[PDB]
Amino acid sequence: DIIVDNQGSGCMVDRPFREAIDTFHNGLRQRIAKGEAEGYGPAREMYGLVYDCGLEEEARKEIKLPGYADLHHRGVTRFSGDYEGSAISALKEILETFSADKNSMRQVVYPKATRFGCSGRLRRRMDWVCVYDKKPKDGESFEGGKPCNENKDCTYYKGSTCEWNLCYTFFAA
Ligand SMILES: [Ca+2]
Repeated sequence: DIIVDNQGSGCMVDRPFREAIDTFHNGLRQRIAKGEAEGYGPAREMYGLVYDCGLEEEARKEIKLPGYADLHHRGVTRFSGDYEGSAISALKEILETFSADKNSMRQVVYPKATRFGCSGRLRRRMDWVCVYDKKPKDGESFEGGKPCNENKDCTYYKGSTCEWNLCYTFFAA
């Protein structure tokens, strides 16, 4: 399981923060796909999120003007925390805490999202948002299909590569 990057240089965020948030996201999705994440239910077709520097730049605009991403019909998640130590270890922890927000995690785990980008600002407090290309609806079922072994197994979107039992596509629009 390795990060998949598209773009660019709206990627302003230091690699370790990016990879931390991406591994948190896709680590969870891959487990849910294999039906083996305590609390998330049966196996299903799951797309990996592509890390997208364009969506990271959108996340940047959403931090400095909330409401922006909704205008472009995007999913958004937010997480913050007061902290004192190393910035990076603060974030590792915040994500743990984040991962207990049933509401937030619906966007994080939505099987039909295919790309996202996050951004953060330090104020000690850190604030992050991630922007997602697809936003679920309230009550929308996430179950469906099977975890993929080969490309044929991916059905939600055209031209998907199955890897690490996650489906990837660069064209979901
Ligand atoms: Ca393969």
